[PDB]
Amino acid sequence: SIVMTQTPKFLLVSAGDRVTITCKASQSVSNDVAWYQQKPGQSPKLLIYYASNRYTGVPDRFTGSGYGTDFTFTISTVQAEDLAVYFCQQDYSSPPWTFGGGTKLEIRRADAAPTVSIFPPSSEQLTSGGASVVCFLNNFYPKDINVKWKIDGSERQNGVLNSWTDQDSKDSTYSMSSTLTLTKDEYERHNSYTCEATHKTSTSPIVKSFN
Amino acid sequence: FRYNGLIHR
Amino acid sequence: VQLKQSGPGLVQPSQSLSLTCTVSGFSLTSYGVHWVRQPPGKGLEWLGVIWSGGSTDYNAAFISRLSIRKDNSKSQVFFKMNSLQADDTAIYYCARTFTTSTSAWFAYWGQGTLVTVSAAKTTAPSVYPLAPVCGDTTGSSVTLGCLVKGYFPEPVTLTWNSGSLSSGVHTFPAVLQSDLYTLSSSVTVTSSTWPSQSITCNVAHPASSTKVDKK
Amino acid sequence: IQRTPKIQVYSRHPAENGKSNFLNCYVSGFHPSDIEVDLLKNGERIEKVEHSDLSFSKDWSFYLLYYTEFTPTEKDEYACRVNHVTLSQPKIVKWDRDM
Amino acid sequence: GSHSMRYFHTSVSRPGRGEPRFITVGYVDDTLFVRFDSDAASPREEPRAPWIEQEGPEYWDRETQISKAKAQTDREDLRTLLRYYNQSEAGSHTLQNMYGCDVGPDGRLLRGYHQNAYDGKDYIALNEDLSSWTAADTAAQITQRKWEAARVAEQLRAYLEGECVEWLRRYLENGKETLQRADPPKTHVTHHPISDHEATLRCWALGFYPAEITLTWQRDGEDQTQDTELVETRPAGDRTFQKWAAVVVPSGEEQRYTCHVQHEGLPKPLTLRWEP
Repeated sequence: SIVMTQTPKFLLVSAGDRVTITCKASQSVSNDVAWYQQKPGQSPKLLIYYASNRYTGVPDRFTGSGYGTDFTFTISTVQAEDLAVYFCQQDYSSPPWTFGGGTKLEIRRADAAPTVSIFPPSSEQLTSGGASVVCFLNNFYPKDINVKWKIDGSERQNGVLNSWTDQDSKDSTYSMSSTLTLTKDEYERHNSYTCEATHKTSTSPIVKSFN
Repeated sequence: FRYNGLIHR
Repeated sequence: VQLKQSGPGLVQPSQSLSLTCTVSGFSLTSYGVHWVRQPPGKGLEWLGVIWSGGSTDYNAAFISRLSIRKDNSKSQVFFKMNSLQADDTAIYYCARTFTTSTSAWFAYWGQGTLVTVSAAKTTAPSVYPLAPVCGDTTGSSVTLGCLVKGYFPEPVTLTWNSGSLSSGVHTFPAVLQSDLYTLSSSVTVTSSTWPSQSITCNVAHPASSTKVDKK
Repeated sequence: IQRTPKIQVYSRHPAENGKSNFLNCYVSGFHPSDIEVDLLKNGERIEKVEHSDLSFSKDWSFYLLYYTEFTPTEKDEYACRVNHVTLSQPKIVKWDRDM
Repeated sequence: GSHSMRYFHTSVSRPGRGEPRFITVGYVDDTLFVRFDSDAASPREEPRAPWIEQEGPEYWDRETQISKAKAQTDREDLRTLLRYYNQSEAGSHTLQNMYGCDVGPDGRLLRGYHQNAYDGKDYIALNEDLSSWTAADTAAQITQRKWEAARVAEQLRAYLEGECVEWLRRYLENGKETLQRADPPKTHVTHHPISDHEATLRCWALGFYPAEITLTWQRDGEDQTQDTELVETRPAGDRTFQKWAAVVVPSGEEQRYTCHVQHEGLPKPLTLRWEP
């Protein structure tokens, strides 16, 4: 029941940096702290144990320190692979053994331009009834991006669904998917479906269309 | 029967 | 040394959650298996443990509704939580400390079981393949997609050619709309590998026991 | 490190009212070793306390057995009061013949 | 008919209350035969079994002084770890140790161990080979170099493979009427109606030795492990142990679920049932 206060909640930095986290306990814990790395879709992996001891197979770049109330985690060299949610834990108290809030490690990279791709609705969905025009936005920095659906010059904003991917463990870039959920009756009404999006890199939006 | 070589840590 | 978890991914409100964590590489009669949950996008919460001797420790806020039991012979550990509610929707991992000691730092963890507390019934996905324009405007590189629509509950696993290529692949997370999820993915290869060679997306929705391969 | 004890209050031989029997209180799983344990006869502390020698398990958790000769009746209520560094208030656990 | 001989050591630092408390206890299987408490009128290795008090005065002197000295080695070991971990002087810390030999049915050793733990968490253990060390933390690695240069693991291999076996053997022949006497469990089934259909059917197993027992409930041959609550095996006090397993069965179905017991004291495993 010892409240473990993790700081900061968010941490954005470029590759090859020295970043610090701080887990402060409400009550004294004689070196009974653990440190984990939870990559998206994956389980938390034990980085460090007993405050300062590196777990087997964990590299030298990940180093922990502290005793009693104050505890810190520091990364020697920040890499694209290190991107995850970092947590801490206490094991000194009685059975409910608390965890820290978490530290979302986001990374800095050079602001790249996206690669737009417009996908016509498949012959299979148009059989079932539905008709969704999907447009992908790939390999870009930063995360913030605006999408605009237009049909023959007529803007459609209602019924649009958007999904962003986790920052890549390779190139630190981002990717987005825009869907236009419509019926066959609504689809057979028009011929030209255009796809355009606004980004920090270019003033004029990247145009992608079909018939 | 005990072991008697309890060498310091 | 492994922990293989299995169990239902959707529970109706006020009902139980029976889970199974099947261990290997170590004897059950020696080590202690813990149970820690994680609400989506939130911190971790230790729920309970079953010790070597059959003794147990439960997170007090759970003691009546929680029950952990184990079959030492069959290397299995069961987690039954009665009368589930919205606040219990999370991923359930079973974990173990490096040694026999009553330590709580977890060296080994399960893959987790995503449980969804909902009265909304299971729905199977409708997967359709997404290929570019009729005309060849590919040049040197081309991008292909695979949309997953109207499925429930989460998750769905999507790989391309059983995982042979994993270089230029992106899977966009699902979005909920009217108790339904819609997912998508994208691959980026050279014009030398398509349509000259074969490419297919491997969709699996186990909650609806769906296993589909579309090209 | 601090781990709370796991109490168990049972009899040596099955339930037979008036028969000479023993009242056991198996406290196990606690750490550190410092544990205050007392047995109770209808809420009143029994002075005839006798306990085992401090041994630990393969998970390094300690265990002690506090035992005393008792005469089970119908109207009498027997419990066991445990106190540990982890314990906020003394853990009183009532005895059940079906348990 | 596989047996064992283990020694337990507890050394807890009590600052202000004088000097640390040392409690060392010897066991054969599940039978406590020797004990030593640092705080005693005149501390000595005391007999707790009738077969061990048979041993000669020269035996009791040796055994006593080893524990008397272990306590002092542990008292220093505590101060050594206080420096290693750079922790408070006034703090109360625990030093745990256990070494022993697991012997087979025909008298030869299979498992040997020398593991110890500071403050309830593992420190350094002797691996199955009896020649290697595994340190838990970085301070446990200081003891590693010390014990790898002083070849501490060698003498232990000689003790565990040699004298540990020779004596566990002597003790097995000494008190056979209490050690090799396999106690079968006095078993029965208790019915708890609850209310109407759901009823708890408890399976009792009392008066068995050793502590190793397997209790299961079976509905037409299917293990009901998921729906069975099992208490940890507990000591009765009279040299024997007890354990129960219970299941919630609906009314009418009461004559399907069967109880199964597995123990050394039994020749063939029993398939007992509830009988009104």
